[PDB]
Amino acid sequence: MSPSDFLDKLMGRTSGYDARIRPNFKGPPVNVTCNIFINSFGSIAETTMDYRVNIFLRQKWNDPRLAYSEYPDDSLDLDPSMLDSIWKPDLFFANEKGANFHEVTTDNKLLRIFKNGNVLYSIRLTLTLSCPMDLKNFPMDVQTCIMQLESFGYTMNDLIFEWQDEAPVQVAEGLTLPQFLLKEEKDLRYCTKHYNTGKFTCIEVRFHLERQMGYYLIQMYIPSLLIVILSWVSFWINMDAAPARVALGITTVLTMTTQSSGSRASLPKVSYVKAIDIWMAVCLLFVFSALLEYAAVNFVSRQHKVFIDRAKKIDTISRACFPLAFLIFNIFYWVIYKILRH
Amino acid sequence: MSPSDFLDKLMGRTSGYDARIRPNFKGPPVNVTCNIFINSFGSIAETTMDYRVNIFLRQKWNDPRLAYSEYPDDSLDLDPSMLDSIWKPDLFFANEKGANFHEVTTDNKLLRIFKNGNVLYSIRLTLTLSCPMDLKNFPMDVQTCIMQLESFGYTMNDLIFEWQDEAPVQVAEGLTLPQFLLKEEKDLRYCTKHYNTGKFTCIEVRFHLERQMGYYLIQMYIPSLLIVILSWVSFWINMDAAPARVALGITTVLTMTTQSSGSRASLPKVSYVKAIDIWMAVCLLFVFSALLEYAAVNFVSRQHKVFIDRAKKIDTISRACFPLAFLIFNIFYWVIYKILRH
Amino acid sequence: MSPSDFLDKLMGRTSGYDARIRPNFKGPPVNVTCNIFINSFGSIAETTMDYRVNIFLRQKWNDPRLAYSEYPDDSLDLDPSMLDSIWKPDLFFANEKGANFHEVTTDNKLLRIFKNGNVLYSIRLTLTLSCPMDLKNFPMDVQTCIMQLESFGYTMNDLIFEWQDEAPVQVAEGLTLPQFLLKEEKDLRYCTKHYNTGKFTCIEVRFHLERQMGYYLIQMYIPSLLIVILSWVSFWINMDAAPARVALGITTVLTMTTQSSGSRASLPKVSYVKAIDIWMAVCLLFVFSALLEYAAVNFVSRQHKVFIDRAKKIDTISRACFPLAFLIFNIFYWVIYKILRH
Amino acid sequence: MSPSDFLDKLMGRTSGYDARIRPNFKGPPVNVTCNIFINSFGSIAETTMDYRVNIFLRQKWNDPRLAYSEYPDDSLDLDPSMLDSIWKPDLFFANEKGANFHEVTTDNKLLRIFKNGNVLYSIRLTLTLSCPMDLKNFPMDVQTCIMQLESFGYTMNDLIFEWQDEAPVQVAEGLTLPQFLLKEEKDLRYCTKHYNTGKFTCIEVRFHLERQMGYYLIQMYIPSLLIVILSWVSFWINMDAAPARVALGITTVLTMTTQSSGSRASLPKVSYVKAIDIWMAVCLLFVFSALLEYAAVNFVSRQHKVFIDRAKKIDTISRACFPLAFLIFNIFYWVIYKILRH
Amino acid sequence: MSPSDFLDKLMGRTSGYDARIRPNFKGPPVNVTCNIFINSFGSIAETTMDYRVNIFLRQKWNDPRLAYSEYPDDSLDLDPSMLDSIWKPDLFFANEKGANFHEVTTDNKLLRIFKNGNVLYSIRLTLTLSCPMDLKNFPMDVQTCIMQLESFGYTMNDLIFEWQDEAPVQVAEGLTLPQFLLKEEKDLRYCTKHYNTGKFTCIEVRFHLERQMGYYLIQMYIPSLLIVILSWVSFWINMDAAPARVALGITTVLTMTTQSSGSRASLPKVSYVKAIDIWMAVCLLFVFSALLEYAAVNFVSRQHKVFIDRAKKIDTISRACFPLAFLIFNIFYWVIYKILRH
Ligand SMILES: *[C@@H]1O[C@H](CO)[C@@H](O[C@@H]2O[C@H](CO)[C@@H](O)[C@H](O)[C@H]2NC(C)=O)[C@H](O)[C@H]1NC(C)=O
Ligand SMILES: *[C@@H]1O[C@H](CO)[C@@H](O[C@@H]2O[C@H](CO)[C@@H](O)[C@H](O)[C@H]2NC(C)=O)[C@H](O)[C@H]1NC(C)=O
Ligand SMILES: *[C@@H]1O[C@H](CO)[C@@H](O[C@@H]2O[C@H](CO)[C@@H](O)[C@H](O)[C@H]2NC(C)=O)[C@H](O)[C@H]1NC(C)=O
Ligand SMILES: *[C@@H]1O[C@H](CO)[C@@H](O[C@@H]2O[C@H](CO)[C@@H](O)[C@H](O)[C@H]2NC(C)=O)[C@H](O)[C@H]1NC(C)=O
Ligand SMILES: *[C@@H]1O[C@H](CO)[C@@H](O[C@@H]2O[C@H](CO)[C@@H](O)[C@H](O)[C@H]2NC(C)=O)[C@H](O)[C@H]1NC(C)=O
Repeated sequence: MSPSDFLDKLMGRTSGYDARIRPNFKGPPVNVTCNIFINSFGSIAETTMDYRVNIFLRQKWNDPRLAYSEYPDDSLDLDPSMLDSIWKPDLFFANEKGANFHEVTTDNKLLRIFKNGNVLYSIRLTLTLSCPMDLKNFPMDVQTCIMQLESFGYTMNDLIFEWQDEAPVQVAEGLTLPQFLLKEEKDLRYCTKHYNTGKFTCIEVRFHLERQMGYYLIQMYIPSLLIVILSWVSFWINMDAAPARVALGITTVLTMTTQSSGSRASLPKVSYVKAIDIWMAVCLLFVFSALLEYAAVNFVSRQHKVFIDRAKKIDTISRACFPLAFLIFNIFYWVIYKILRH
Repeated sequence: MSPSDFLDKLMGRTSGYDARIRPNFKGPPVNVTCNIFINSFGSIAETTMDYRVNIFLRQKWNDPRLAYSEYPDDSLDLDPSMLDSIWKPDLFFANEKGANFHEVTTDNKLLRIFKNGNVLYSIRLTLTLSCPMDLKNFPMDVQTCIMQLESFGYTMNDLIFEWQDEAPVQVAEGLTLPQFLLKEEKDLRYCTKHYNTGKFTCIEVRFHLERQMGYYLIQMYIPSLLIVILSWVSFWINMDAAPARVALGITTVLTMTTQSSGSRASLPKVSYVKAIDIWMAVCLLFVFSALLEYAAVNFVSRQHKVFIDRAKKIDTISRACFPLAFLIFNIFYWVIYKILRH
Repeated sequence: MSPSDFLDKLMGRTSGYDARIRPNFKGPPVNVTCNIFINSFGSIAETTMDYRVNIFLRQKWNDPRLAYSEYPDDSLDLDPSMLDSIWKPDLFFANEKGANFHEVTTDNKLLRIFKNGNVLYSIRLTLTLSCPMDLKNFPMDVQTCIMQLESFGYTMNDLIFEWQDEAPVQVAEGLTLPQFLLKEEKDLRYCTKHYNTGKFTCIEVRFHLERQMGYYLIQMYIPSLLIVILSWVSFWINMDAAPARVALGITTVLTMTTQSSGSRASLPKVSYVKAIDIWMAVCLLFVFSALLEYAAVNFVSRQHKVFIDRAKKIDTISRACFPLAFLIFNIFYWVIYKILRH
Repeated sequence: MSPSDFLDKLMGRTSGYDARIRPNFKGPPVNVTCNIFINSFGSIAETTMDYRVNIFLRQKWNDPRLAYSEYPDDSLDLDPSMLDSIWKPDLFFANEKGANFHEVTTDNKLLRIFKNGNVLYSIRLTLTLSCPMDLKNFPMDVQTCIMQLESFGYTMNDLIFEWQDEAPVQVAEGLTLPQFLLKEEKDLRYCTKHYNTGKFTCIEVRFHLERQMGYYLIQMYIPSLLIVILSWVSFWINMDAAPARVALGITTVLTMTTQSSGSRASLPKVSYVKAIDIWMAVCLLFVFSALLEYAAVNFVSRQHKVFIDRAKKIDTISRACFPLAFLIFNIFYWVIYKILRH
Repeated sequence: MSPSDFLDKLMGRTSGYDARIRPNFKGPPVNVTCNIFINSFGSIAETTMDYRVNIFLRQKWNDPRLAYSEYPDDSLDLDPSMLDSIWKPDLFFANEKGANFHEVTTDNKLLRIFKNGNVLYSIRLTLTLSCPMDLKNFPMDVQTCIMQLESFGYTMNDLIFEWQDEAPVQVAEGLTLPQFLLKEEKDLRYCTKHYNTGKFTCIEVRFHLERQMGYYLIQMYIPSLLIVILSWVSFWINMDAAPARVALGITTVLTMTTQSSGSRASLPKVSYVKAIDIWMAVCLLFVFSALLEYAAVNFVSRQHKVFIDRAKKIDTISRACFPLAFLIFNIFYWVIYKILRH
């Protein structure tokens, strides 16, 4: 029979289908099974506390008013232009700050109706999602980015969100992030929002992202190491060259302070100490201790023979003491920041 | 009976309900009780003088034309698609610069009608709200962010906004800010706008936000302290090393000026002195006084035995005078900036 | 009688009211009296040559087709949803770069109809308005920001804009700007645009904004003063310390050039000299003259007893000559930049 | 007669006017004469290779189906709300990246119909237009910004764009640019786009903009001149002050490299040499040659009486050789960059 | 016959044409041949991992329901306003982050219907397309930017995308990029997306872009070369000038670290080594080795005649050893980074 007649004889003014009424209006709640395909992932900015994701959101639910038997097709596709005429769940994202559809040539939507009344509804979304980040252990950190799918208008007695049993979250093949490694396992949990209006259904998925240390080794750790070794260079210069030793120590301290200021250039104004802050503070303490050691040597050496050999002994002990103490600090630091993360 | 028939028999062309007419057209003003749930809070930029909030705004008002008795449900939910056909208050925000709804899969709207005609209307909004900030006491400050809910078109004789008696402002559990601590108590007050057009209803809520000092201690106060101690290092270097002492004092002064310039990098161009400005100015005065002290020593020492011991005495007094005077300044500063804030 | 029937019996298909026809189609031009309430003012960026304002624009005009006598209300309010069905003037802003309405919960619009046919139409607008800025006298400047209200489609023989006799421009109470002081008096004038299409009505209001000098004193003038005094420190250091004097002069000159470059960091690329440019150039000339004075002293002192006392005399005269000449420059500068602005 | 009846009796369902059909469907092509009024000009960013313009675009074309004789008005205005019902040319801009209309209180549109069927259609547009810039001769350059008006859907046999004979491009009085001077003469030419779909009409106007050199003299040329003179200061300092001469040369070279890096801070990553790049490279070569000259003097002077006078002779020749060679370079540079631009 | 009657007699309610049904509903899949004309190309940002393109997308497909024989025109154009009434493929871009149409005066759309039912549909799009970039070999790199055209709602059994046999991708004449050279050959391939919903058609085109090395030679390589030669200057300065040699080495090392930090200022936080990172690291190693060589000379020279000539021999060997080793590194570097790219 004519495919144009089936579209408005299954549903519409002739059949009496109402898009403002639930599939089971007075009875059990409608169960919507959701799954997501992550087309792209990235744009994780720590300053704005959010990340941008592109997903295909798939909702499956049973509508007994859309069941058909006379058509010989088991499952049939639709056009998106009639999606304003069917009932759809009022899903929304609790943590999103800005989102939009895609209309790039047509509406990026998919509708399938099965013979028993099963409805599959796939849509393409671009979400900017707020992520509360614990910026302690900041270079060696694992962040947890959440996604909450919630019903804005329907109480738990009317509508219930569930995750699909097989393949709840699937990721595009070859999807890589420039700054993180997205773990294979994704954690599903049942969030549930209680307000003064009622009890609303909610499903939460959280992703675990590990930051890579290559950029922070190249940018922050290795130049700070070179600044500390540059401070160690001062212990091999002779005693009586006051402008050389003082200028070296001053420039070392000022560059260390500039690097400590610039290490938090792309970070929010958090008020707890981080791993990179502790590293910068200890390196600044080391270069300041080197300059104070030279000040002690120069004060001792002008106290006039015993002063000369004592001030030479200070440099001799310092030459083997500063790299040894910094090596002990490096060993302890890298051990305790490679053990607490598990 | 049929749920499709009740929707257009309670209201519409058959009943005669008009969405352009108040619930009590010629009589007492309609009383709208409002409450808000803060889903997210943040993006407080001092430069653009605003902050971004995401809220659920709930309006409750009595519409006697929407009262029903024949339906056996005490309170019944709706679909958002019919919200263009009912009368809603013309609420707007007096201090917002930009705002939008959320349409992320459907309209993020909620409508409930009770048996007596009570209407509950919940909506999701993202507001960018201008906040006049008193940037005096700038690191140790408590800011007050206001939110005004006003009727644009209806005079006080037609429409009146009120706050809900229980739970006017409720905040999402676990909502934290990276730079502030939002106080538990929120202050409600009755703003009322008088124009040449008439007297319009208004309700104001103000939030108190305390800035945390951890970031400003790490970024501005501790490096300035290290620069001042670096200037104090000069008093232990010998007299005749003119390039060492002069280069140390010059680099100290230039770094202090650079830090004073950079402390206002993320601030609007206000024209009053702040706490961080006074701290930077006093630290700059201290390092300039250290360099002027060395200039005095070098001028005294070249005046040729009494000059040598007098110029050594200047350094000897300075070694115990500069940290003592800076300690007195620090004690007085931290006391007077921890007492005026209450 | 029924309020629903009056809305479509005063105007619409039954009455014959046409929204595409002027109130006096073949006769005198319609006179629209406009007034504005400035809700917020700010975001004045010199780089993008514009400023952002939020206004309530009120238009009053007489429509004899909307006159009523049978209704006992003298002046009656409307709903904004019918504003597409009445005739409204085609006002637009000639200098705006981007503007939008506000739809934050409903349309932020107001319509009132009086008994004689007077129509009051209030709307909420956010305007980004281009301001041609004369950046001469740049810190001590008074800027004039204009706002032109023009008819795009109606010639002067059809439509005429006028300012309201009482209260043309009123400003929100407590509205303050972080960088300017908006004067109480606002200047109204009759702009009139002549094109090849015709003569279009126009009304112009201009605002006078005075820049405050506190931020520019803290940021640019006082640090430059400290750099100049830092250059004066060189005249009290002894002659034979060549690295100290040369390093002080070099660092002073380089910091002065860096500050002169950074003083125009938030300004458009104008090609005339400003007050801050002249101040920076004279301070750079002073520090360069100090370094050239030391070069003269060092060249004179190595010419070998008369050379030694002549080179000491150069420093002795310089010690009282550089601050005196800079004081004369400061007195002349501040006088001539506090007299021409009136 | 009634003005409401003429609007739908001249055109519409009663007359049979179709807005999807050309004025001469099977015959000669419709000739559209276009002209533009530039309300504002600016926002020329070299990095994003575009500029923002605000124009009034006026199209005139003859529609014989809109001719009237019974109405006694020679030329009559319309309302913009009926512009969806008449036929309009499908003009578009070939080089625009983003554009929008203006709806600031109403649609910023104008329609006039003459007695013979002439249609004048004026609209307000804000265009972001891509400009291919030849950044050779970068401070002393004349840029050519083009604007192409093209028909997207109609072939040359259907629709032809032409420029108006009198006043094709007119500019607002008092329109000035902060960084350029727009020439009075504007060049019109007949672009014509050939694709695999067909031959489409096109009209091109190009504007000539001259960059002003005041900002680049203040920012880049004069500070580089001061750095070169600062390098020349080294030749008057004595021979044996190695830290003074070396520190002066090092700081001069580093500041010159920093200025050369910062001169391209607001420019795209072009891969040809510019005038400012050649100036920066020659100034860097001069300061590097000064430091290499001091290295030669210090190497010659330690070769031990003839060495001392030879190394003094090198400084003596250098004192008159470096400013003379730089003056020859400046004369040649400014001549060849003030002659090739014509 | 009348052109208005043919438009709604070929298709519409009279003919029975349905826009929600495929041209061959139960039969072979519809074959859509696509081609693109690149109007503009650019805005390639490595940080946001995307590039902006402006294209004309042309789709050709056979619709037997749109075939006509009575009209004497072989191929006839349409108006875009009826494109909502015909069936169009649901093309979308799999890698786009944001896209929009152009409505700059009308809809930038083109429709042509042939006699046999062939439909040509041309549209103008502005796409922001994500490009996974391999930032190894970063200055001497060839990037591959992909474009995937996919059907969102139609399975491979319903709709198939194909590339046009002649001219699949054509580029505007004179289109140049400021930072790349787009190769003449474009690679077409058959992507095909498999999801849990079904098998969707896909066509991929990839572009090869070569980065030009002129900007990176001017900005990063030549100044680093000058810093390395500036470090080589130290070997010609005398032994006993400790502040000169130490200050030169310190300033050289600090400028090298600043340049190494600034070379990744406009790059994403990748965690692998690049060519510019290796160049910066080797140059930093060279300047650090020069300073360590001076430290070795100064330590050897103060060990007291044999020490003096040994420390002079270290400088003598270093003077010919540092440029020779850097020349060997430069030769090896430029060879291995001009051979692996093929
Ligand atoms: C949605 O899912 C819930 C939970 O699986 C269903 O509720 C159950 O329904 C069965 C069938 O009658 C009952 O035997 C159980 O007692 C119900 N459990 C609860 C906790 O209510 C519900 O029926 C489903 N709704 C639909 C429309 O299928
Ligand atoms: C809205 O609230 C106001 C204030 O509570 C109500 O006004 C009062 O109404 C009662 C009931 O008749 C009167 O006895 C009082 O004198 C009124 N007070 C004032 C100040 O007007 C008003 O009736 C309420 N409106 C509705 C529709 O309930
Ligand atoms: C709009 O204002 C103008 C100017 O005030 C009015 O024009 C005058 O109208 C009076 C009344 O007939 C005449 O006596 C004057 O000669 C007119 N002056 C001019 C310069 O035209 C005009 O009538 C007003 N329009 C309306 C509709 O009130
Ligand atoms: C649009 O302009 C073209 C060119 O001026 C017109 O084409 C000419 O029309 C005249 C009038 O019949 C002929 O004598 C010429 O031979 C035509 N020249 C060409 C090159 O075609 C055209 O008629 C105009 N169209 C309209 C509707 O006025
Ligand atoms: C779309 O293209 C496919 C592949 O070219 C066509 O499929 C072929 O159709 C011919 C014609 O009957 C058959 O002989 C082949 O066996 C088909 N091959 C396959 C792999 O299916 C298809 O017919 C085309 N569709 C339309 C509407 O023209």
